[PDB]
Amino acid sequence: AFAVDAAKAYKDYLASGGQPITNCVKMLCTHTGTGQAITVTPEANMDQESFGGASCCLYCRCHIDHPNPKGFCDLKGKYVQIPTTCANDPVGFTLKNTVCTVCGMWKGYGCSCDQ
Amino acid sequence: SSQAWQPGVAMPNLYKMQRMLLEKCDLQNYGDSATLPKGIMMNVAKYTQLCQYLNTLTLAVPYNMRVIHFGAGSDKGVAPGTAVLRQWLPTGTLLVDSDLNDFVSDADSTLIGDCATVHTANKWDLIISDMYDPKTKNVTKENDSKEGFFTYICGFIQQKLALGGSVAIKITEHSWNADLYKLMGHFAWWTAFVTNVNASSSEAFLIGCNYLGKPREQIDGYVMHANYIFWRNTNPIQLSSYSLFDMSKFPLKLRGTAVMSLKEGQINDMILSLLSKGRLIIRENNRVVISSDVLVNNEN
Ligand SMILES: Cn1c(=O)c2c(ncn2[C@H]2CN(C(=O)[C@@H](N)Cc3c[nH]c4ccccc34)C[C@H](O)C[C@]2(C)O)n(C)c1=O
Ligand SMILES: C[S@@+](CC[C@H](N)C(=O)[O-])C[C@H]1O[C@@H](n2cnc3c(N)ncnc32)[C@H](O)[C@@H]1O
Ligand code: NA
Ligand code: NA
Ligand SMILES: [Zn+2]
Ligand SMILES: [Zn+2]
Repeated sequence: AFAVDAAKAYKDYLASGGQPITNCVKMLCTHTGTGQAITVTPEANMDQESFGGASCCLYCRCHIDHPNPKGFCDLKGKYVQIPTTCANDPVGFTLKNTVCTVCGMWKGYGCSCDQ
Repeated sequence: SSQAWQPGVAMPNLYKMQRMLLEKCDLQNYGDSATLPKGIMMNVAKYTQLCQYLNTLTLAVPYNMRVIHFGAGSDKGVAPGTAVLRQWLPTGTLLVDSDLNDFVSDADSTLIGDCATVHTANKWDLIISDMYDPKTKNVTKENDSKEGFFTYICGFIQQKLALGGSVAIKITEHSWNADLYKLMGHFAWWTAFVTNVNASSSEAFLIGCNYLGKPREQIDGYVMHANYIFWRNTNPIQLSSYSLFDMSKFPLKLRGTAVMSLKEGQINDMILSLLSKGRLIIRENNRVVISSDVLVNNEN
């Protein structure tokens, strides 16, 4: 019945003025990539930064189990594209947002399947 | 001059041929820093330049390539170098990393513990080591060849590096080992490579290119480290981050290098020639299995 809710704890810590998790590993890249959210190699476009996935995963960084029943990590071993305006808090961004299952872009940050 | 637009500087061949005595390393540019792009960590930049330089060598790049990375953890609890290696290496490359202390990593498997506890069934195509103990930078005592993890690395190379494979091993003025330099002569080619972002440091990567499994050349490692320090002492390297802004040719080219299993009796000069040119890897192609020894203790 009981299970720590790390996702909720980080959001509340942020809302009350906490410093976002640091030392997410930012990659060098051309910034001419597809702009998709989560990729096997950095794909930032001109408006994004690419980060090593594991360093942007709340569960990886906090040393706690992943919410997936299999304990699989969506980010580890991959690269996550974060909008430049949100790159001060990549863990918060990946936590709060969701990836369009059709085009692979972030909902509301690239995905246009709704027009 | 033109060196500031390169990823770094490799030790020129003439310095390798000297017979210098070991001196203190005194870097004119000591304490300078390069200007890193906004938000980029020193270790991302350093690994990026190491990979850009490795792109200019004749690395074997087979399908199902196997790379192991020692000293992969940072005091930040993450693995910046591993992230760059994974970016650099072809998608699907098996990447294992390791460190003494816990860290979160993008590698396919991570082993935590002293490197001497690491065992692998299989052989590897590329070994990268950033292992370093800052307690070696003691300028008050004599600077002798060091053992510790360097003893492990030499043994690991001789037992677990595929023929045709390559290595890049971090050394410094005081963190070095004579047998490792000697082992450089068991590759078709070798160098000590200084990254332009960290050129104010005596750090270098000792790079052995295409392993042959026997001495092609006899190298005295105490002399060669003296030669390396001589080179560093007399050739200031201008700090530079210029190469970090051009990543269009960064990915390691997937050459599909051939992998064959062969027995020591069959390594003829034709084979040795293909090894030397980056055109062949010799090892089994079984599954990759690793483990770390755990010491068991009951303190009650
Ligand atoms: C440990 N070590 C060196 O220690 C070293 C060095 N290469 C050169 N030095 C210099 C250092 N140094 C400078 O170069 C100054 N610009 C920088 C500096 C300003 N404040 C300091 C306070 C403490 C230490 C340094 C400084 C001053 C002096 O010359 C001493 C010395 C040993 O030779 N290398 C490769 C090396 O590994
Ligand atoms: C310079 S740090 C590398 C971290 C850097 N941020 C990166 O991305 O690689 C060097 C590492 O060597 C490791 N190390 C030193 N001696 C070791 C040993 N005997 N066995 C295993 N790791 C060792 C330390 O834990 C240390 O983190
Ligand atoms: Na040192
Ligand atoms: Na190789
Ligand atoms: Zn994770
Ligand atoms: Zn979409």
